[PDB]
Parts: sequence; C-alpha cells; structure tokens
Amino acid sequence: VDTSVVSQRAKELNKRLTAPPAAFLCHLDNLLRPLLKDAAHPSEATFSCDCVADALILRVRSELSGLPFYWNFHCMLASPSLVSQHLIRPLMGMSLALQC
Amino acid sequence: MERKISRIHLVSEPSITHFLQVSWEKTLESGFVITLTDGHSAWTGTVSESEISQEADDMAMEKGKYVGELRKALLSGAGPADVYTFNFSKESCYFFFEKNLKDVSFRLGSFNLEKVENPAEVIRELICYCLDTIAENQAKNEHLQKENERLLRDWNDVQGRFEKCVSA
Repeated sequence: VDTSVVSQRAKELNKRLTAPPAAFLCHLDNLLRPLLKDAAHPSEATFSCDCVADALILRVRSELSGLPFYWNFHCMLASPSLVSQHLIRPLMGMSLALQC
Repeated sequence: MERKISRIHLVSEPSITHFLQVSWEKTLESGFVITLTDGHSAWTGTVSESEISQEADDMAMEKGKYVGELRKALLSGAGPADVYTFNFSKESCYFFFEKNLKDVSFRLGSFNLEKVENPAEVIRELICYCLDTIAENQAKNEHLQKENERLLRDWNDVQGRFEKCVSA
C-alpha cells in the first residue's frame, strides 16, 4: 500500500482523526517492529485474523497515549512470482550452502 | 453541586485567556453544565448522560477511561506528557476539545453552546463563588493552624512528662 490509501483507510477505521499518513505509518512501524523482532514483549497489541473470500483480514488494535488505534491489513493471495522469489529459491540456496 | 473553573487558551485567540466553568451534580458521569466566558460575554450549554454515553460508544473506547480523559481535559488537571487544545467557532457556537500528539490530532469531545443574554450575572456569580471559596479556605487554614499549635504544645509537654517518668 502507498500513502494515498493509508489516509482513506485510517479515516474509515478510526474516525475523528486529523493526522497525516506519515505519522500514521510511523506509529504503525513503532507498534509492529518490537513484536516481530522479539516475542514475549507485552505491548498492548491485540492481533486478530479472519478470512472472507480468498482474502486475509488481519486486525491490529493498540493504545497510543491512552486512545484506541485500529488498523486492518486486507491481504490477498500472492502471485506465483512473489511466493517463489520469497520462499522457494532462498530455501534451495540455504540447502545448498548447508550441504557445502 | 460541585463546580470547577479553568483557564483555557483558544487556538483562535492565543493572546486572550478564556475561563471555562464546569458544574456537575454528584459525579462527572451524570452530565455537566459548561459555561465559557472572556469577561464580556458568556455561552452556556448542558451535557446529559445520554450524550456522554453515546460519545463514549462512538469512540469505541472503554467508558471507564473516557470519564478520566474528560476529567483531565475539561478540569485542566493533567500531567506534562499530555496536551489538550480547545477550539470555539463563534458563528456556529461550536466548542470542541482534542488531544494533541506529535502531528497526530485526536478529537476527544464536541458540544454546542448558546449565547447568554445576561453576561453580567454570570461574571458576578463566578466572582462571588471564588470569593466565598477563598474565605472558606482561609478560615479552614486558620483552624488547622490552631489545631497544629495545640498538638505541638501537648507533645512538647508530654516529652518532659516522659522524661520525669523514666527518671522515677
């Protein structure tokens, strides 16, 4: 997603906001990075998953400065090129390196 | 019927300090009357339980902390890590207050006030209430000082009394 849709989805999900896309993405990164980098780190970040039709809705709910902050990733099935380039070839590379 | 006065600097007119009085019956949850003034004119409005409940529900925030946020904002009692901004549209007589993050403006509350027809009465009532509170506080402080002096004298005497007792 680019910056144009970030503002629209922020307006739709959590209303009564007056923030630009840059600050929204900065907050999202500050929320997400600590969890992904290391686990077992309570950060009041509720994660939920759902599927509707060949799609994955990933809902993240957080509290910044004691106020709600909702975001939804509307992920769609990845193309064959992306899946291969991100999982298949690297895996064979690691296998060959370990064999060596 | 408790009341609280606060000083607010509207963004529209930073150079002027406006006064905001919030009156509640027994608890902040039951609704409150808000009067905003600048020394010449005043606007008065009311908020009931239904309005506050609906506003809390719309925000999708737990009602246990919405009242706390309103207390920290309207009553001007808050720490250094939080800042609130109030805006008042005169023509639309619309008063909304929000919490200001780093370029992330979150709205907290919005109400509509009506122009009063007796500004002098409101100002006089505010001044009289302030003077009465000052007088009551002074009397209470004097009474507390007298009690403290009495206790100090009693303790000073009993010290020597204990000295004599241990001597015997």
